[PDB]
Amino acid sequence: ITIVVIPTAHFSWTDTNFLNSVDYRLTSQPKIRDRFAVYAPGWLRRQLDEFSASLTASELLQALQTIPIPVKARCLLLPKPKREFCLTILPSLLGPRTFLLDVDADRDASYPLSVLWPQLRALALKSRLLLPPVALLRRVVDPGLKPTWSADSDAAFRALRLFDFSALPVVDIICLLESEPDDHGRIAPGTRLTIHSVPTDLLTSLSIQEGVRYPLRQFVHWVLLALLMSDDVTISGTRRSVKLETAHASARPFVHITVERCASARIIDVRGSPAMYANAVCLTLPKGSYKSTIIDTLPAMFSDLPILEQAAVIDSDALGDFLERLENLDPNLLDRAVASILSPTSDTSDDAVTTVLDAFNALYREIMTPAQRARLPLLTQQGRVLAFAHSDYELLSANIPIQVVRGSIPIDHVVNLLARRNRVGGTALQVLLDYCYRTQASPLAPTPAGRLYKQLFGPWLMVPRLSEPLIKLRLVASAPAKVLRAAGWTIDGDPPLEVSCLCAYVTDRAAATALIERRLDSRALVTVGGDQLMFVEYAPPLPLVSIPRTFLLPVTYVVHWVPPQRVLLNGGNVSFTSGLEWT
Amino acid sequence: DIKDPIPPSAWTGPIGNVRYLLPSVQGPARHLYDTWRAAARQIAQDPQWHDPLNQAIMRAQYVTARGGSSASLKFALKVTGIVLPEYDDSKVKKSSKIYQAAQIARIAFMLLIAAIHAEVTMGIRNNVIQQAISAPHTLVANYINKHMVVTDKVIPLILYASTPPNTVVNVDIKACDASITYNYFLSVICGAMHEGFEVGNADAAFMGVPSTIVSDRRSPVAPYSRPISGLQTMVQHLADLYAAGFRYSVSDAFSSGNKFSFPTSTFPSTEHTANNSTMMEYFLNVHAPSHV
Amino acid sequence: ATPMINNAIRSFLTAWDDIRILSPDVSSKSLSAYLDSAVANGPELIIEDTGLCTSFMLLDNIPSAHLTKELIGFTWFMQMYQMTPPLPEGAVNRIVCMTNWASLGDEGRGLEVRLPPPTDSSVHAYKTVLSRGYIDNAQFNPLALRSNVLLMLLQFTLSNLKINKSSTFTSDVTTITSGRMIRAFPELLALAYPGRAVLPTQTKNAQFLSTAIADRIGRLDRANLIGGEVSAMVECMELCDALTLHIRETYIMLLRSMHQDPTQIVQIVNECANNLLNSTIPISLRPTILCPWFASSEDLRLQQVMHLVNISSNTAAALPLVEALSTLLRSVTPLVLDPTVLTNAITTISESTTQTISPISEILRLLQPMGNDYAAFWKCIASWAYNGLVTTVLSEDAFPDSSQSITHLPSMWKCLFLTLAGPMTSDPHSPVKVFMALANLLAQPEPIAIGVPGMHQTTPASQFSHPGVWPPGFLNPQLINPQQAPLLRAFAEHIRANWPQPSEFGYGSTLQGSANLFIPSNRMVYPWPNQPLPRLTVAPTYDSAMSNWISTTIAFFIRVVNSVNMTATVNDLTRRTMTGVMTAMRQVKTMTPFYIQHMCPTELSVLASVTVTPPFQVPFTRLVQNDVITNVLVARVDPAQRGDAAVDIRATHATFAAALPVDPAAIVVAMLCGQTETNLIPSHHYGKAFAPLFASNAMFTRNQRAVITREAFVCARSAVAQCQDAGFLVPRPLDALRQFDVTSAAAAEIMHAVNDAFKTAFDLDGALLDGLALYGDPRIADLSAAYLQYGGNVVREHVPPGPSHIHRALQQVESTFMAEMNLFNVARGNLYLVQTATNGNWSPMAPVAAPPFVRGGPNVRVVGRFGTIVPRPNGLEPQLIDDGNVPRDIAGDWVYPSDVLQVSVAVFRDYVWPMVKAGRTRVLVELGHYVYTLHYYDPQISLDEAPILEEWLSKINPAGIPPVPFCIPIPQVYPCITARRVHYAFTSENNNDSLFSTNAASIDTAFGENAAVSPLRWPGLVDPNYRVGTNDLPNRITLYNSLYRYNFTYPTLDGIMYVR
Repeated sequence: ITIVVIPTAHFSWTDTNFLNSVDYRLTSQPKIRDRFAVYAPGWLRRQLDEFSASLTASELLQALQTIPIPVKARCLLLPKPKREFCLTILPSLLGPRTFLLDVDADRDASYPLSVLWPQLRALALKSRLLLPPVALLRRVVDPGLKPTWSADSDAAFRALRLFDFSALPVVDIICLLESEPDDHGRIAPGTRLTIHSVPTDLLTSLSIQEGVRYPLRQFVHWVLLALLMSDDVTISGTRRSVKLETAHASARPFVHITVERCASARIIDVRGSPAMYANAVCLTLPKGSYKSTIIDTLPAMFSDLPILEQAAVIDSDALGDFLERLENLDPNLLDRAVASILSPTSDTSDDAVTTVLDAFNALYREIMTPAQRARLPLLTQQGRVLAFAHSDYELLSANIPIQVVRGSIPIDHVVNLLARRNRVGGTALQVLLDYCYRTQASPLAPTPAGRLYKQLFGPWLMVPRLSEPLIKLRLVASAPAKVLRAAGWTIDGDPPLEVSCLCAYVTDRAAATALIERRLDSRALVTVGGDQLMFVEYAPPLPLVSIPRTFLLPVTYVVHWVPPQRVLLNGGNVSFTSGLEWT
Repeated sequence: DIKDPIPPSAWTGPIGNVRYLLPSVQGPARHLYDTWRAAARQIAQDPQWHDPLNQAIMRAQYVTARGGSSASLKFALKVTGIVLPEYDDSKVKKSSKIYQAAQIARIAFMLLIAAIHAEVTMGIRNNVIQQAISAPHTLVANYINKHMVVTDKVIPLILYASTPPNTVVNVDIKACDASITYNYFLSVICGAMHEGFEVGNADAAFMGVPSTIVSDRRSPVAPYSRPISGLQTMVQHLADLYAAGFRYSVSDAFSSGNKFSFPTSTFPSTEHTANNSTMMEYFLNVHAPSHV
Repeated sequence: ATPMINNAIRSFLTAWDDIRILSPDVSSKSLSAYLDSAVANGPELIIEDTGLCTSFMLLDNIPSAHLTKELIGFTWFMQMYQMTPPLPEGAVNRIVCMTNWASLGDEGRGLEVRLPPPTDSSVHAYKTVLSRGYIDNAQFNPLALRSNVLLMLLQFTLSNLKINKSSTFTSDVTTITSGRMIRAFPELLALAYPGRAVLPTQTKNAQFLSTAIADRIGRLDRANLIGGEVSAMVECMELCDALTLHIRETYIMLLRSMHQDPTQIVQIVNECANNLLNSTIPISLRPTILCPWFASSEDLRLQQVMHLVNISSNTAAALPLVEALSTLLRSVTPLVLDPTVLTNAITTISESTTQTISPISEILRLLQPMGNDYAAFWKCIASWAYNGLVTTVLSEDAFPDSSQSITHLPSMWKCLFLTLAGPMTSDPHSPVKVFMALANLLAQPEPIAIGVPGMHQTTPASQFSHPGVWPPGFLNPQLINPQQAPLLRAFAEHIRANWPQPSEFGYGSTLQGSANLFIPSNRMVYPWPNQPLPRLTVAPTYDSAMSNWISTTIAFFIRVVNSVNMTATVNDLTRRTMTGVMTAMRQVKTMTPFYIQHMCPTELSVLASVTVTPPFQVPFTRLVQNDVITNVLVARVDPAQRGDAAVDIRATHATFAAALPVDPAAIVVAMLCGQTETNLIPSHHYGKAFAPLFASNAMFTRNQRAVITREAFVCARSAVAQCQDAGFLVPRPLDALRQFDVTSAAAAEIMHAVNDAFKTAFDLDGALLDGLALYGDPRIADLSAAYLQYGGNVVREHVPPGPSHIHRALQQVESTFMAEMNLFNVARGNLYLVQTATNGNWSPMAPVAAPPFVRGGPNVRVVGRFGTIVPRPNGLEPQLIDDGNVPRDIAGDWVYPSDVLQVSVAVFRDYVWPMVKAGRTRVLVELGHYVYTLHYYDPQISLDEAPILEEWLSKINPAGIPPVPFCIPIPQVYPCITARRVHYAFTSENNNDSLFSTNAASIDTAFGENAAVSPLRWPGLVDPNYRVGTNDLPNRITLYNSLYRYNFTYPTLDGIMYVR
């Protein structure tokens, strides 16, 4: 029974077998891997990618659909032509022996045959051949979820506890969260809502089991981590996205969470889809988001090094020179200040918000945009930085060269903002500042913030299950010796001095075999030494895609002299340049 | 500096990247949105840009016959991608000439939806694939500039305007380059063009760019994957390019070691020509009769 | 940041909750008018429900104690026998509405209600509408209980629309039944068959299960046709219920009312394709197919007028539809434009190269090769299926301009090319415009009379766009005298006697139906006459109506160019060339006049049944002054209830204003110069082209969505007009429940719930039923469509909703809701507050004897509209101002209606409430229906209900009230020395219809209430006179009936026929 599959978003096509990417745990046991026969051939993604520039959405499907599964050859110089289960990327006839696989997620836009999905799905719902990914596991295909005969209690259904980089496993766990278990131990029915694309090692390392009513209030960090990296949370069953809350939000506050089943556990590829450069990447999360639980809380729970806190440039670091300065720029306006505040909280907008925003937006242009343009190399030149803004206007008004990934968090930030103790001013001063930091957003779809946390803190979740020690290799630039001494400085023994621009952790001596001493030079590297710190600017910008997979670079890396004892007296100021290699 | 920004509750939910304007918000932003969406829904249903000679004309406008600038290269920016560029068969003389960029990647009509790494280092001056991604932005701006030489369309005029019958106000906009931003102007434009480009056939590829699908989350009770047209696919990459500003790899030879990487929202084509008439059309008809 | 902000912050915190639990949140009208983008994805109709079709979980509420030291053997749990009990055995076993609690079948619908048991709060299923931000967290809104109950039942009757499906009926080899083939599974096997339980000791469960008849279990009579294949339907008895079965049976009746046999489906496909697409069906019995594909035409006319409402009324609507049709039209046509033939027939007219003006050069000049691929011919052909919407106006730039006589040769050819490309445009006033162009071109020699003042003969011809300003000489050529205008009478004679008479042809099938609003069903109109499609080799003919129209305007402009006022100015040699060009133009062997009369109707009648939008046409009318369609207008509001009974239809209806500008010189080239391949069989070339468009059943998606937009327009006309007081002709079984906010703002919040329920239950993602709440008033939402001709004859076409099915499913839920409200935690009757210091048992919900003091009784005085209290001085008790406004004293019996108590709980709680618990006065709380909450308690202990009741008054606002709390003793299994408790709140009518059983495990209830398992809910199990059927549905909800398990197979289009 053939099964057509149109690849899901961030589909891993390289370094992972199709079975690993189209719902892994198909490839867990050998009693369940051998029943599948993948037909996703190598030429077909290169044969059909050249033709989809003109073939029509419908037209391509009709030409493509009629075809046998093991095809024959064709023509002069041999261009190949355009078991129990037969997985295939070719959309077949969708008959009684052909089931369309539905993975409850958006299809990618890199695949050329992904236009065929709204036509194949509508043809599948008029029959019943709309297969969920859990039905690939059991012995008989049923197009439905939790069927009559099979109480899904086999070990393959748990979807947990399972070089080796740039391709993390990912679950879309649906978790029932009951309310207060009051009234003689009987529990109110509560609700269930799925959290899409949670990385599996974030659940495995925190010892989360697939069926145990865990406490929730304490939020706990393991749910707050799984909400942060998690791509989206959607009411279970139907596609409505719902923002959770953490504060004293409403009654019945979801005291207990339990992960129930794991709908679609697959491996996605996060090579360089949000972050593009190996320099610095910022997020434009709103004011009351949860920046403090992935900067330090997630690396506090581990003993390795996902971060380095000298970078990780937080938002309101331009308060480091403002909150009591914006507040001192409106104590004069009375009722349109108080009246104005209500409008941000309420659905509608009034005229009092205009005289508060234009008191802010005339104030932001005078103080912070100088204080952000003066903060240039801390943002993008610290080796590897990570930043945090309130808007993309915050880092584009000052001409700061960083990729500005926008960010939406699946936790409602305003109701977290109103339970903010000990803040400057009141809590209502935050909401005046939050709406002022929201209207300069510039209407760009907010990319889900979990998509970036599943790439920076993504592969570092995979580290405690490697069962192999890590091998540090360093991207290192080399200073000529007399350039230091010709600036008032003194160096020892007059040898070329090497500064490690970026560290990285290969796992099996793979990067070294080919990568070492290969001198990739497309991004040139220029180090500047000043009174106590050195900044590194890559003049051809070092892209994250050129970094081979399984390299694992740590977030927020600061630049260190490879022999810091060689320098004597830290004399002078000066900027040199270098080409760099790995070692 | 904007004294009246669009509020963030005036847009719809996102549809992949760009957002639509709500019908409620009137003002000068609504007339800009309505004059651009109505022109985009005229370009998307047209037989003119499907002729092969009109394609070869449009590829001839991108490699500049006159002008150009010191663009850096492509394969130091295609290490983001997988596509390796052409190299000299024989000793090569031209260095990164706009023409060469065309020469570097001409395998898939001067572009390839395998080349989505057009957003890495733009506008290199102290790109032929960003000029070709900006196809439907100056296709619509050449419909707004329908009514639009000096010897007979200016010299005769200047004279008629100067005669002491008719008094004449001359309107010169200072920094019309640095006023087109994605915070107000360039988001209404890319919002309106992506709305007008639905009256075309939604599976029609344009200029070698296919017809991908999109998230479409503009209704909170039903987000659904929707196949957008070919011209809308350029708008999703224009909105991912206009919002990140324009890179500038300025390395002046006057100052010695001055090498840079500069992002801003200014372009050194005819849109800040095209926005002039429609924004004065709203002045004389709606704004100035409202209060003077 | 003071009190002004602080209240908002606190208010905001409470009114946040709709971002969590409710999938459908009424009226967050961010996107009210939502565009019907041409990507209708279709709904999911076929969901199996392999579990047991029930929706009322028998819930083990308060559990029986595991007492082990003292008094052993009173309780007998089935857990000690390693077995699960079919009936719950706690000390109280409530029945509750928990939808799809035992639905372990395929998939899930979503949008399912689940009432918590009455020990919990259960006021979060009645805050679905009119309760966010008005009310707080722990209250229910009594002024809008009817609107919230009706939406709660609408989620009940939508989450149950599944198809029953049989599992594997294995035999039962164990000794409990011996060979009775039950439906085997893995936990709800002993729980779905209560007659199959091993009964150890005589429990309170077991003395009801011992009366279970032993042949009311398992399958009954499976009706399989083909031996060896899967069965058709199997009748079986198991734990279902009569209410959920009827919703699940009226949905299979819905699917059988949109499925036709394989000899019917094939005919429909052939009719749609005009009999060329070749498909065969195997004449052999397929025993089980269900193809829910074909809606009737009365529902399809509703989907069409819905898709004209939620779309922009202007020019934006016409373009997608026309372009989409145009793309198909150009794609499958045999006709290939090739303008070299027109070029080689013009440029080979020998003119002289000594005149300064070359006539030949001029005609070629205007006719251009601008890159146009002549889609303006196909945007003028495809704009004939939508001439009610878009009308093709001649472009304003392409007229021969004024200040230019007929001597001007570029302004002479523009008058010719306007005439040839006259009737290709579907514009009502085009004929006048074509005539006007020439009459304004020579307005010096030939003066005619323009019928109105305000314009003259030398007016630009583009302004002649109203029907009244047609010149009377053109309406009647006898008024033009040939002594003055010999040339302009001949044009008005030529237009009135050569313009093509409109005709008609059929499209689609008459079995499937058609969404034609104004034309008769499955008929299309056409501005030229038509002939059937030929199967022979075709050649260009000259006896068509188009080639006659071409060869008469050319023969007219020859007479123009050889007139007397033309031969005076132009040289006599160049008019030989101008006569030479035109006479070489009428003789071009063009295929396009054969294409319009023959191939293009069969081209149009196939594409009109494969498009995403069916053709909306209005009747064509050439040349008639009184019957020009000025407006085609569609209404979304019933004007009889708006007061607008007799105003004109241009006011009560919304007019379409679309106008595609087309160019003559891009049409005249395609008109005069199309050709085809020589060996062209037109029937073969369409069957080679229409075969991919009929390849699969995605054509029946527009057909399948029209059932839902029928069945969601009725439930948004029912639920709106059933909430508010006396609307349409909808029955109101929910009418005792109080509804006060009947405003137009509340009616939009109910329709936005019914819209968001159907958008979630079926998962269809277009813009179904969202068009109406555009004017803000959805309580008069009725669809209509009409067109007003200039004579005044307006064809009003009412479109009513079809005979829906979920109309009479929701009318069956609310009919049985009023007898079984206690299963949904609503209660009937009132609420008393007398002091009762009982030592024995207490039962608030089920009161014995007569209630004391019903309203209107002797000495029972009603509190006034304010509830105000006048204090009396110096040692008199403060009186209470009563209904008759004369201050009676508190010590007595009062009727305190809930609206008065909602605005007086600071006067109730201080004055008349201390006279309740002092045993002095006895109030009545006259509230109609309410949610109740049952706080149980250990009876052998001190317990006062006064802190519970004082808590209940503290949460009462002018907004809503919290659910009424009742203290009920836990029924003990032994006689107990009970403390005397002081209770207060007890209801009036017997609201204890949900106590399924009490302390079922025990051997006997010895104190509280021995409300044992009533065999009126179970007569399928424990009754001798029970028959199959006999679902006494309106009166009570059964719990064990004989249902049907269908075993359908849903094939594709390739599973029915063979298409090649």
